Amino acid sequence: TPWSKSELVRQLRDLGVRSGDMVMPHVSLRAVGPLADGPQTLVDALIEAVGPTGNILAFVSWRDSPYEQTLGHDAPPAAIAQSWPAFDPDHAPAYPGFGAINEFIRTYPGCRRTAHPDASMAAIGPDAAWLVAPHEMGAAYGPRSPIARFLAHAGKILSIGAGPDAVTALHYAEAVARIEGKRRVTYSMPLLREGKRVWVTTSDWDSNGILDEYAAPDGPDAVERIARDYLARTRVAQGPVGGAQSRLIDAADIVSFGIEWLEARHAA
Ligand SMILES: CN[C@@H]1[C@@H](O)[C@@H](O[C@@H]2[C@@H](O)[C@H](O[C@H]3OC(CN)=CC[C@H]3N)[C@@H](NC(C)=O)C[C@H]2N)OC[C@]1(C)O
Ligand SMILES: [Mg+2]
Repeated sequence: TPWSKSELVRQLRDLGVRSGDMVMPHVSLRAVGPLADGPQTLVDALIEAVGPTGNILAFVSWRDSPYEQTLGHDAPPAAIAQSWPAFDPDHAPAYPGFGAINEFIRTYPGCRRTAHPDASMAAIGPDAAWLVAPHEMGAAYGPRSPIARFLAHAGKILSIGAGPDAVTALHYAEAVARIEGKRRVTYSMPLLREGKRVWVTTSDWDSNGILDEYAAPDGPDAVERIARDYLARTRVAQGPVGGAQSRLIDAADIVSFGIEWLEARHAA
C-alpha cells in the first residue's frame, strides 16, 4: 500500500535528518513508488522532517528556459528575442527533466525563487530569502550562488533513489577548481526588472562537462565520477525512503572532496 507521510518521516529520521537541518533533495519518484497523496506526501514529509526551523533548497530551473536557443550567440536570435516569455519567478514551472517533485516544492506557500532563470533555486523555510538572493547571471553555481550559501550553512544533500550524476552542488567544485582548460558558455536569459522584459547575456561555466573529456553526452560527467569516488571512500548514512535507496551527504565535505579530486587530475 502507498507510503504515508508519517512512514516517510520515520525513514527520514532514521537516515539522519534532524529538526533544524538544511536539506537539498534529489528524488526519483519512480524508485520511491506510489504515495498516499502523490508526490506531495514526500514534500510534506521533508518539511515535517526538517521542522519549522529547518530549510529546503531545490534546484528547479525553468520548463521554458531558452538555454539551447541562445547558446553560443552574443545576443538572443531575433525570433527568440522577440517572443520568449520573461522569467516570472512566481509563475514559471520547474524544468521537468530534473524531477517531477520540483513543481510541488516551488508552488508551496511561502516558497522563494531565485532570479537566475536557468539555474533557478527554490527554498522553503526561515532562511529561504537569504538562500535565494543574490543569484546573479554569471554566478549560476559558484561563489555568490544559492549553492555557495547552502554549502556555508551545513547543507545536507539528500539523494532519494537518484543516481550519482544528480548532485548539483558539485558544480560549485567545478566553478572554483584550479585546473586548466575549463570550458565556458555564453547564453541569454529574459528576466523581469520593474515589470519590463530585459534580455541579459552572460558567460558562465559549462554545466554539461567542465573539461573536454567530461562533456561527451554518452558520456559520464565529472559530477558522476566525483560523487561515485566519494561514496566509495566515505561513510554516508544509507537506508530506504519509500522504495528508494537513499543517501544523506555532507554537502561541504563532498564539494571539498571534489575540489581536491579535480585538481589532483588536472594541472593548476
Ligand atoms: C533547463 N535548461 C537546461 C540547462 O540549464 C542545462 O542544464 C544543465 C543540466 O544539463 C545538468 O544536468 C546534466 O548533468 C549531466 C551530464 N553533464 C547528467 C545529467 C544532465 N541533466 C545540470 N547539472 C546537474 C544535474 O548536476 C546543470 C544544468 N545547468 O543544459 C540542459 C538544459 C535542459 O537546456
Ligand atoms: Mg535557522
